[PDB]
Amino acid sequence: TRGFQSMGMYSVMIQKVILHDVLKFLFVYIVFLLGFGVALASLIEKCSSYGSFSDAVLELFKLTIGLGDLNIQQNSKYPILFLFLLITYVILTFVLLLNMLIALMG
Amino acid sequence: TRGFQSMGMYSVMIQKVILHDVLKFLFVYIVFLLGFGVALASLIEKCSSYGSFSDAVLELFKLTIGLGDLNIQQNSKYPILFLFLLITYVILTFVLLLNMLIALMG
Repeated sequence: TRGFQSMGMYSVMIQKVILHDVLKFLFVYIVFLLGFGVALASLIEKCSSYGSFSDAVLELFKLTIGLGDLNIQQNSKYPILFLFLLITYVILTFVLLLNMLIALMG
Repeated sequence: TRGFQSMGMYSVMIQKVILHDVLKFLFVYIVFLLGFGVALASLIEKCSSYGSFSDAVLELFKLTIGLGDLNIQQNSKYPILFLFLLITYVILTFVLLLNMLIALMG
């Protein structure tokens, strides 16, 4: 699609946005993902849903893209603290960081 | 990340947006959240889902971030009024207020 005129300007924007904004945003966002993934997988009392570190980050990525669930009834010792960490993560990335990325991409 | 050049301008934007826009938006949005939380938890006839004030605001925050459900079949006395309040809340915050915040953050 570099042959036409109204398509090369759409095929170079992928390269510009990937090399400038999305990589920088992921280099920031991986820190929040790892921190809240360990912080949620630590306090789960063993037998549920937030099993290990290779599952809590999947649940958090679904929560960031807008899938999944946000159920309070988990097998934790402090469900108020668990809900507070989940609300802090959703406020930090679903509202602040992703829309700041959208403004920078604009 | 203040050491580099293309990262300090990404680490100061979090401070600017948090101190200018997100705090102001939450100071407005908490009023709508409290008002519709009491207005929905008041008219639920006791035995469901909209149990108390500490659960209706959880359901409304899930409805604002785009999770949850919007089922009409609730244990209310006026389901038309309940659905009208829910549609008014979704129109007020999911379409108007959050996208106005996005424009101001841009």
